[PDB]
Amino acid sequence: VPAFLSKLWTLVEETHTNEFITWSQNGQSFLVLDEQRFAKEILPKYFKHNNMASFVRQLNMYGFRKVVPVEFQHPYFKQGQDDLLENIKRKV
Amino acid sequence: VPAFLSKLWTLVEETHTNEFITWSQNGQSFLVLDEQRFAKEILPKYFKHNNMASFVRQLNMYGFRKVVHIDSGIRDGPVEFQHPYFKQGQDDLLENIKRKVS
Amino acid sequence: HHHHHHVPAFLSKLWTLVEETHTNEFITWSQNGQSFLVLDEQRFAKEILPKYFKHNNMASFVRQLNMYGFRKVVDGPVEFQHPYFKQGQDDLLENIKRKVS
DNA sequence: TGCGTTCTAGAATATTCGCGG
DNA sequence: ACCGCGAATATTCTAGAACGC
Ligand code: NA
Ligand code: NA
Ligand code: NA
Repeated sequence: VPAFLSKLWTLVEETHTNEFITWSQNGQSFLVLDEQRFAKEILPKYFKHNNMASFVRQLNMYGFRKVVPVEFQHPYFKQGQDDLLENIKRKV
Repeated sequence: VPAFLSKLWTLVEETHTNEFITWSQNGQSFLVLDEQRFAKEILPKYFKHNNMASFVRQLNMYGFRKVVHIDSGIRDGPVEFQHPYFKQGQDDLLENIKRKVS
Repeated sequence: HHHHHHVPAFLSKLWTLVEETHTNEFITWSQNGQSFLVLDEQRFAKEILPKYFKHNNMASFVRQLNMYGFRKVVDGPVEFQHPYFKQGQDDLLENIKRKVS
């Protein structure tokens, strides 16, 4: 599993980040509750940038889609099912 | 068991090196906690060099893989390596680790 | 503060690192201007690299050097050379090419 | 024939920028 | 500003290759 996916799983799963990024209620998507604080305070703790656009570029590269707080989903990104991450293949 | 693996086992297992190189908390991988001091103060006591890169090349020659460190963005952090046959309390598995041949 | 806008960031930053005097404690031209020296690989990687790049790994700095065609000149300084990386000849930087595998 | 050290390269992922809309 | 996406470069991790023993 590439670093982006395992870090993203950790971010969403960990409760100590839940003020800015968390599973949706049913566990099928994740929410960014405060984009600006997420990008300025959380992104540089796990990635080499503080740029929401570079996070979103990676979401696109891994096939995530925005859901109509911002919400993203991937069929193989589900609460309690980290074994499924191996199914997610980055775009070339 | 070639010298690299027995020396690596002793390095990880020994408590007195644990500031530099230690089992991870699950015992399925090992950590190098201070890469610079490990390379300059530990490596040349066990090997003919003081270069982390030459240690790392050997780790990969023996089939070890680097573990992603989750909380690494932006006092250097740990580096973690794992091998299915390098496990705390299971030194009987070391004989199964065969170096790649060039 | 690097400033060679016409070449990739790595070469512009490398030129500034070598040329600027306040970094000469870490990285500087060799005496004849034909190569550059990293004087203390440990201090350079920990104190200088993350001020200019998104990492503090000598190996990733060296990967870039080789990718742009630099060769190591074979404890102490490490020395790297490129025919087109030369003191007083910044017009040659744009002849340095990034290798493609 | 195999192991150790060094230097360089392959390939994948990661970050940024810019384009058209 | 967004949004999807191509492209250039950066960074990481592993491997190739030369050479000594
Ligand atoms: Na969370
Ligand atoms: Na130890
Ligand atoms: Na300098």
